[PDB]
Amino acid sequence: AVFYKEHKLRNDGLVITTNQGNIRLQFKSEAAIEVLYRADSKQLPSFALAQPESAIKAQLTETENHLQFSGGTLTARIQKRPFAISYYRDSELLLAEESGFQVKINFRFYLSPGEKILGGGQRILGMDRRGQRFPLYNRAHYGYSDHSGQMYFGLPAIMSSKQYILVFDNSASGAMDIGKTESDILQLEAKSGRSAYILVAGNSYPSLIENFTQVTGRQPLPPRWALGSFASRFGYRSEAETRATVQKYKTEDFPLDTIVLDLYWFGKDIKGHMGNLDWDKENFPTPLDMMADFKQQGVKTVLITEPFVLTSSKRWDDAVKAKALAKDPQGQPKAFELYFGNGGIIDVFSKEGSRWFSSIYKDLSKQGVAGWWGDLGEPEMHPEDTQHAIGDADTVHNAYGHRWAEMLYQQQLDQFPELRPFIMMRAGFVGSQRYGMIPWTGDVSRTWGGLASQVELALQMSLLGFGYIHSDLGGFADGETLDKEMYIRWLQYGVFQPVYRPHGQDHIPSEPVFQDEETKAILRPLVKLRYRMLPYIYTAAYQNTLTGMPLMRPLFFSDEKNPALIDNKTSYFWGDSLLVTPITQAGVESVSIPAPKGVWFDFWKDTRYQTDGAPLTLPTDLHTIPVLVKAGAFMPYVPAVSTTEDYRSDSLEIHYYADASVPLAQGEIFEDDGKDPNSIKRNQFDLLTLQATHTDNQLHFQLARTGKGYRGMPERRATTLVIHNASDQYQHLDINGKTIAIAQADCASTPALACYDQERRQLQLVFTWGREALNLRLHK
Ligand SMILES: *[C@H]1[C@H](O)[C@@H](O)[C@H](O)[C@@H](CO)[C@@H]1NS(=O)(=O)O
Ligand SMILES: O=C([O-])C(=O)[O-]
Repeated sequence: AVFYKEHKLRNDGLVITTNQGNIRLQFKSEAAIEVLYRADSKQLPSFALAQPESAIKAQLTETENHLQFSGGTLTARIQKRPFAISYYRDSELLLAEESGFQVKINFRFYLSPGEKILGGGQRILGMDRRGQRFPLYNRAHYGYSDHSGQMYFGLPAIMSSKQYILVFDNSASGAMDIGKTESDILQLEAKSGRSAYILVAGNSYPSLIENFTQVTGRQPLPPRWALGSFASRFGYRSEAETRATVQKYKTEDFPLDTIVLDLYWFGKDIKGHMGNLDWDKENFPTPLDMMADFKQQGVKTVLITEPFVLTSSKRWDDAVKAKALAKDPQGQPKAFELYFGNGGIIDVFSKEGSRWFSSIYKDLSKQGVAGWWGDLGEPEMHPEDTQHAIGDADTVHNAYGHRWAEMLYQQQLDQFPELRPFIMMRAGFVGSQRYGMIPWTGDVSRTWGGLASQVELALQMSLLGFGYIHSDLGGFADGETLDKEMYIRWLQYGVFQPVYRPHGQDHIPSEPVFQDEETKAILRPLVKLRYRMLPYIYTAAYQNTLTGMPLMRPLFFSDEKNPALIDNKTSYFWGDSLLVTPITQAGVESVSIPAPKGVWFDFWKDTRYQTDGAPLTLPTDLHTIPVLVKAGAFMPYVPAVSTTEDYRSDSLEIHYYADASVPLAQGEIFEDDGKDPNSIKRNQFDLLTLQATHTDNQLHFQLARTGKGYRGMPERRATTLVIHNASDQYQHLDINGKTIAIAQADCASTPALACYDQERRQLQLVFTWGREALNLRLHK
């Protein structure tokens, strides 16, 4: 029983008083509002908000039974009696409180009939999580396959088919009930922590995500090397074995940017060494030489680190002395029994813990470490009586990984202000992307079911801020012998998802270079393709940094007025132009692809398909997975390199998928030095744009470059433009007004500047793309 009492304004912030206390409403933007209940009282701070203390001028109108607090896009309508806030985009009702807040923390809201609800982060439950209830408590799900209610990286957030996102801005042990218990109620609970939610609206799923990342944080562009090939296993046992793996990528002619060292780098056993955070010199005798030798070959070294310091580790006494570990209520170091032994947890919420841990990361980075892997940040074990500087384990649990990332990100920026941090972690919070967190889906089983779940997990995380969500390619957990077909399908899919990191327990090889001749003959040209496609992938990365647009986009983006598409977790967009359908079972001979209506091409075979809605049936082979290209796509390639350290776009090859159904099309290629964290902010980039105009008698391309450029940027790029499905009726090409005849023979066999291959329906134009605008005009 709750009712309006009064309200004031304070720094664009509405402070409402009910019978039961204060509520602070602040627009963080024109489409996003923070609703803090118990505003009078001391709470944990926001974790989700990039700018917690921000609030923008909103307009306030008081009526008889209601208030209205509007930002521009988003309207909070505050019914006085009974007390209930609802939320409008213009006058479209998004979300209405039921009971709203009840004081354990509780929030209740109505669900509309037929409303579909994505969210919760990593679960394997179906894309629409409506009808589900699950905890908000980051926890391991070792060896998961085709089902999970609770894994490494939950998010206290949802995305509705009404096109809002709701965030429960609370770090504590909790639960989400999505109209499970009560068909028409969504309920958020926590045992403790901040009593705050955040509503974000958009006109579309893309502008919703732009709105969400605006207020929760934009991922800084990762180093281009994060888009390369990783050598990883659990785990390289020695310097010799690590050097032998880098050598195996060289002798097997697979691309390699980064080798990842698991927990044997700091001790000879799985158990009893964690917290050493220093080289096991018996097995890694010359690590500085090792990292420098790798850097000469363009290969980066990434080291695993964990929150736990064992009482058996060389750093126990020092960590206790420095007060770096979390404490019991008595005030001693909290020790508890992990798989690895008895130990404590570094308190990343404390000054002493942050400085102690930071200092260790600084020393190892100085020795030559390029990037960082933080495993077990759930935290994996976190007894309820553990005491952090700001709260107990159950209150801070879901933000530990978040703050660990922040700590490590700040540290890397202060040591190397001219480099982009690489921070790979298993657990974080809403907004962790702003600290460059790159998550993976943990200890997935080596099963088809484990593979079949990855698109669902990736889209669920991508939709709520995590563009670089990926899987251990090939699978991680148990098995006794390689499932070759599964492995191949997993590393094919890998090419078309964010981070190319095969990884698994080392009783079965995870790295493609250790596979049989057939497997290498299939995967080698696909790992090269990943590198040739860097201009496509790096451009999707750039768009992610700009707008939060995830690299993997769900099928439902193709038609926002067809909510039935929301259920799809078998087909997704890799950037704007590729519809990928991974094969997730053995012996599949053909697939039915629910391609949006329009024209589509087989990425592998150039075959043209049109559909008015009917799905497309494509046969399958072991060599590839089904990928369709959207008519109007510009697919840019550079020559394959072994390492992104050698990346050049002096030679470009661009494939344009022509069809009269697409009279207007645009592409862009974002180029910078691949390393400068300030490139976008300072416009130290080369942004190539291509526009196609396709009419009955003409096909016109406009090429341009913006940005201030960057050191080593090519002035002039040798460009091969390959036009797929080109009309056989074009006779003349103008290039900036200069007329060139189109050859109709021997295109593959002459240094032709314009040649039509009649057999392939491909028109090839070869030219110089310099800094000035270029127009190419084909006419019948
Ligand atoms: C953490 C992580 O999920 C996995 O990739 C890693 O190889 C191991 C060992 O460091 C960790 N999982 S654990 O074996 O369950 O500890
Ligand atoms: O697309 C065209 O213009 C054609 O097919 O000739």
